[PDB]
Amino acid sequence: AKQSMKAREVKRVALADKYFAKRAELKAIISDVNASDEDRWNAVLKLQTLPRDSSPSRQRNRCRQTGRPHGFLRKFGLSRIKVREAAMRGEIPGLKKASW
Amino acid sequence: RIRIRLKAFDHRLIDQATAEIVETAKRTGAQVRGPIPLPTRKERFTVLISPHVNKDARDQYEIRTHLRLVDIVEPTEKTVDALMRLDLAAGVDVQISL
Amino acid sequence: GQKVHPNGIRLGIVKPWNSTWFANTKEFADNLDSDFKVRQYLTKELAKASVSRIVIERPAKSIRVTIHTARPGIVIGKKGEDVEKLRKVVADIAGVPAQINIAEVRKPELDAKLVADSITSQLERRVMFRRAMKRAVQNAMRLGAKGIKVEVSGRLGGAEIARTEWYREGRVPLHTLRADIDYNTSEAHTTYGVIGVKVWIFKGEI
Amino acid sequence: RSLKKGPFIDLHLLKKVEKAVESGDKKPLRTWSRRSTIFPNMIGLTIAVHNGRQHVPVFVTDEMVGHKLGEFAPTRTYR
RNA sequence: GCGAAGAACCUUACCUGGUCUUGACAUCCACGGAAGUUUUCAGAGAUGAGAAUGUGCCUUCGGGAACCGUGAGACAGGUGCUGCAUGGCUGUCGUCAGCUCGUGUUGUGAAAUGUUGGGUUAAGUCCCGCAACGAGCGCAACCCUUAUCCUUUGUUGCCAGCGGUCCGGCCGGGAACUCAAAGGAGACUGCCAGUGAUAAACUGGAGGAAGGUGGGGAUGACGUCAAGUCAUCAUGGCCCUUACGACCAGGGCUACACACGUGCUACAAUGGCGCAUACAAAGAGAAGCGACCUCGCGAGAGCAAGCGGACCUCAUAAAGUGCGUCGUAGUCCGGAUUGGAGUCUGCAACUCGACUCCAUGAAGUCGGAAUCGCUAGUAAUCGUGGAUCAGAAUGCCACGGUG
Repeated sequence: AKQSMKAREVKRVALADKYFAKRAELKAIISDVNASDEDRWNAVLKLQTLPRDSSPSRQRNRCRQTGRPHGFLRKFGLSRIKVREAAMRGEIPGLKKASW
Repeated sequence: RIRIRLKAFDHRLIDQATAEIVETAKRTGAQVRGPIPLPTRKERFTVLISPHVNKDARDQYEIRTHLRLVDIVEPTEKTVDALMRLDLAAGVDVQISL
Repeated sequence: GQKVHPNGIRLGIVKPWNSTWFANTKEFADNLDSDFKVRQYLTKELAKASVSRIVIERPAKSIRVTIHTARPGIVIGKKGEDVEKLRKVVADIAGVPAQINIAEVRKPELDAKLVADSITSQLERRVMFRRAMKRAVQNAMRLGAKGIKVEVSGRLGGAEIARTEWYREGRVPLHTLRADIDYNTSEAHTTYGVIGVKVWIFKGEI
Repeated sequence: RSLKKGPFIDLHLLKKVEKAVESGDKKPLRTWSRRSTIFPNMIGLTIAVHNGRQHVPVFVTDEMVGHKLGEFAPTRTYR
């Protein structure tokens, strides 16, 4: 695996643990509504242009045996062929293929 | 009043999992009906057919889930402890209905 | 090319698997590193045993070993209780109780691991490579088989260069996926060359 | 048209447009944010906008209500 | 309309300038510092550094070295050049019918004969006859599967039989049936009649849910081609190594003074429109499918369900049918506007997203030398669902109705 992808993983997971203060997560609660008509602001976002690339985007868990994103299945964490090969051996917890 | 359910991805692991909740109470309560089988359902699943770079074709991938209601009805605090000890077991899934 | 890796990608096809084990994917590399470690200390107490292959199964809280031998006496030792050493060399590495099964090899002069040994031990004795190669085929094809190939490399017959030469009888389906080919590469490792033999055996599909 | 019914000015542009009236004390100040929106508060000043290799001056018209700074800065050499 | 199944910064191989150069990853030498977190100044930012909060680990925190700064010095780095260095991965003639081992006979021999001839087929395939025979491989068969019974299940699904009974799966209950499975059966030119050489083969007939190798897959016989790919890759050379490495943003690459093959649709009235409406398959889901009621001319947002996926929720399928109205009219034809309003996700909706309301009504009166596709559950026609993911495709994947 390329250090360029590993360095972006090491950034993407660290921007998910940069801020903990209740102003840095204000976009989870300030666009909330109970009633319509007229503007509320015009510029209450006073500490929310300082964050960069911290919002949840492009999150991956990949093929957990090889680290590859290619052809992996979300319900197993394995490749679209390893889901047979490991079940033919009985390794997958609670699942078997052939001769059972 | 509680009801409990058991799920498995194999037609036989589900029976040795029933052995940890029904036959652990064979001397510790009233009788329990032999398990009603229920439908195994279609729920068709698909995968890309070649290991790499082919995308014009997709294969079927045949898998089914077994669901059992086990006829055991309302549990004692001991049968709840036996059920929560099966919630600690891998390869199967237990569910509670209220 | 088109020689591929018979001990790699082809070995999972129409054949029983030599390992089966589950682990948490966050430790998969360490449990793959121990799949080699439980062989490393074991194949030294089989050093004389003419074993074609070993199988190591790691179920939950258990480890179970099968040895496929041409010589069942030399693995059980005096009074037939010395077989427990094959448990004690792996149970001391895995930290769990280990089981042992000794399995008999049918026709040990038709098994690829052992035919390559029976050629290497002749090339170490400086015999004419074609004689050993042709006798290995004329023996195996009379014990059974639908075809067999042998390829010898290194110092052929007293040659001044490494070289490679082969011999084949019957059919050897190397490009057919279901062929159940039995394979091995061996090396003699001498002062005067590496001196290698490769063998491909075909007995029937699936 | 705006964004979410209000005008908005972030610190990186606010620190440029509150230094200008009408004419400043030095040259028109420089910016690269062509994705920023200009509103009726910025009326009557000159600002210098990047083109990708140099900067060019633009002046905020009295008819301003809402435009992106990348739309009216002379950038594309065409023919 | 294809390279490696979603493109704003992202990804990206380009250009301009930044922010760096033992780099991020790594082995390692010395010296002053624990390392992180929080925040201010400067920059848009990659960062340049203080100030506070702090002194962990092993150890006797004498000391040590992760780790941080700073220097030295072998170096680290690259979906860069190249299948014209390889291996692997596959691609192709092609489901094509043909390729070998032990052999016979013939010729000086290349090689032939057989494998030719008479019948025939999906096929060197099956037969007839003959100087050729056995044994193998591919084909077929084998393996996978579908059209329909039988037995097993029997629930919160189904409800015929049975005792109640506005007679309702509703209660007692039942296994009859759809449903969801696993097995057992069924298909073999096999049985019957013809033609033919009462051979093979072929066309009919019966049987059944249904054949005329039942249809579609799986293949890798002997071999062809130095096909594609350094792009998951692994790796020998080459190239760049304070950079062609990388990392932040702006210009963009959905560009435009040139030239076109190939797309796709309207131009009604055996009907449309308005109103009332019938009958689906394949699908999606407690980090989800999204309701009711409220508001908005609407996107959507509020208050916030139902359901464990049969029943809830997405979602009263459309064509079609009936009545009333319309009348080749630029129509109720047809379809882009320029202006103004919004609704949503996000470093960003300018060029260039999704989604919605109001009006403008241009072109089109059916298309040139010409040219295209399917022989039946098919052509055409009329509708339906989904994945990917912050947001974003009638492209991409799939199915029923009429036939």
